[PDB]
Amino acid sequence: WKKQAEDIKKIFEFKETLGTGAFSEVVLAEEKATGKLFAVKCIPKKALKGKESSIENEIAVLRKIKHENIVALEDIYESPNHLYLVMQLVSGGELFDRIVEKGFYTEKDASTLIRQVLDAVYYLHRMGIVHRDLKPENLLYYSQDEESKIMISDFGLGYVAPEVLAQKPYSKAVDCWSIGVIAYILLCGYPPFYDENDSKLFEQILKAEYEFDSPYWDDISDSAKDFIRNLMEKDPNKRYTCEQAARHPWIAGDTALNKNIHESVSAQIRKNFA
Ligand SMILES: CC(C)(C#N)c1cc(Nc2nc(N3CCC[C@H](N)C3)ncc2C(N)=O)cc(C(C)(C)C#N)c1
Repeated sequence: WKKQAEDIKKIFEFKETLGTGAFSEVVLAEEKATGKLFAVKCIPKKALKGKESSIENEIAVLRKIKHENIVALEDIYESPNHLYLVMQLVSGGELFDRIVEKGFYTEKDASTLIRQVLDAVYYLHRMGIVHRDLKPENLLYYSQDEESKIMISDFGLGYVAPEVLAQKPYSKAVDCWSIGVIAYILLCGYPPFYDENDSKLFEQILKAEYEFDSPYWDDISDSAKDFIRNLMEKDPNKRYTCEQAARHPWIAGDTALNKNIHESVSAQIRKNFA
């Protein structure tokens, strides 16, 4: 299943870095043989020492599975000192850019986005993967047009749950908290927790102290607010799972409103982010 290369440069031309992690880099790559573009995750094998077999066994499982809302793992190359995970290039645009660029945006649009993220994350959880880094930056559109699906663009083999901040044991439920935070930002354009003081911010997240403040939340449905409260729940035992959230009427039913909330959401995205 793993392709072997003496030098990955025999296969790919590397262009700009898309993301930099701890001993992982995602780079735009062109396959020299075809001209096709990919996002290639470059990993030094020395960084995997003691878990190489385990990580490869997991990649071997995921290479065979495509989820509509997750970057496909297209190929794996092994060089003498690196692994290269050849991923689908998700080229349709960034999440916040799209919302700002739209002239018209409703709760139904936000619900549609969250439904896709719930589907993707439910699947990762079934496979034993806790994403741990769900945030707008990891969500990209497949295509530039208005019907494009959203995709989780990257995953590991302010948005962090209170139990993680409390250095307590944590589970897949941390992802459900993060999805609630994303839903919050999608309906008002600003984060639910922020303070210039990190200590105050830490305490607000630990206590799950947030509000649906006026005027930004006045024309948002009770159903949306209930949906968010069930995910942004301090107690991971009480917190909705992805499965429970997918059954809530705001996702599965017809309670998401049809009001154009673009003006306020786009103004707040512009004002609250760089
Ligand atoms: C080259 C371009 C214009 C296209 N086509 C483009 C493609 C992507 N694509 C990906 N970006 C990432 N990362 C960046 C986001 C956070 C994540 N942790 C790592 N990882 C995987 C993919 C993928 N699967 O395509 C990203 C950007 C930029 C950098 C502008 C953004 N955002 C630009």
